Amino acid sequence: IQPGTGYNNGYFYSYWNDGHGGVTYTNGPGGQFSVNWSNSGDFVGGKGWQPGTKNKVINFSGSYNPNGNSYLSVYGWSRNPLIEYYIVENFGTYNPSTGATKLGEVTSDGSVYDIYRTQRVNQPSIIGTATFYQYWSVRRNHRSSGSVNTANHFNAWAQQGLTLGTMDYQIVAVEGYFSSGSASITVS
Amino acid sequence: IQPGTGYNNGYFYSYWNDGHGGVTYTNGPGGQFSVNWSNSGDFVGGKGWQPGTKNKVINFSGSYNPNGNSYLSVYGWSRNPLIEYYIVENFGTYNPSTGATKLGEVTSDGSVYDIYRTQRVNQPSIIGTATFYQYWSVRRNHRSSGSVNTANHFNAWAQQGLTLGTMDYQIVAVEGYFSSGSASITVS
Repeated sequence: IQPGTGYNNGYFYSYWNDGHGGVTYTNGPGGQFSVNWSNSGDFVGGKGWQPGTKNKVINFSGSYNPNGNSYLSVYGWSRNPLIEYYIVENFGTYNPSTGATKLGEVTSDGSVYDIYRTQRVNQPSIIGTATFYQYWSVRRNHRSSGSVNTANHFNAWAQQGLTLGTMDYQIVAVEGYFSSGSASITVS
Repeated sequence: IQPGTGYNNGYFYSYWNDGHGGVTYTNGPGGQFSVNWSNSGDFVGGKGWQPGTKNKVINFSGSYNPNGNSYLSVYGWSRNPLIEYYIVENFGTYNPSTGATKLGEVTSDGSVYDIYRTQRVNQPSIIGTATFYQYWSVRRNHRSSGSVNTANHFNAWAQQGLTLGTMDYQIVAVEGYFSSGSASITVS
């Protein structure tokens, strides 16, 4: 499949890349998707919902084998205000919160998470090139299966002044950045 | 002895408290000091050097018996830029790096340490109310005697943004925060 969005076997999916080459995104049965990549550029893709909700409990299971810069996350957006957010469950060779401003900590689903915000300036988004805030919750106890109670994150972010607008999509995604890897993830 | 600074038996000392009562700081022979506290407020005191240096090997030995929130550390300041720093060898009921941004890890003097930074905004300092970064290196294997090679910590912090302009004081200190305890520490 090429970059874009749609529905597959009951689930919304989104797949984006920077045009560099080196990545295959594949939709599988039910809530499954796979990603295989080798000397990629920047990409992110996965399965979930359009729209997401502010209290969804998201389950993920499978195998995640990055070789380099990559992360596995609950990933989504809100509109009005435009916000990109990540609840990062595992990552590869680089902590994607590096350089973001730490706002606090929240405990959820068996781990402490560190909470951060940063600003993206004139960058691609669901509504076109824009400037917008990006929120992060990064799990300390890395894992490739589990359950994410999104309300714990959204509420902790709100306590630190981190407002979310009207929900757009909400997926479990694999991201890569100039790396290689494989992953097979099933969402529920 | 009252809050303030000076020299005792050849060692610089600093003792500070928030005026809340419940702390008795004493200077002993050579590099020795003791603290006894009961339902204290915030305080920090100990012996060392004015100025410190960027490669001092600091030796300490004794007994550290907090009952509540407290830490035992190499504590100091630098100027231009203004920096407060702690190399924490032991602590009581609260890990003082909670909420700080983890920067990395360093191995020194028989243990791994986690390093962190946080921004202090309009807080007291050696030069008056100021906004500055506070650096932490927190020993995983707690102890109340040992040798601290400060260069290993300064180098780890410098990897993640610390610059040393001119050093100010550098002491082995007992801190407490709304707690009780006793300690007797000898520096050299």
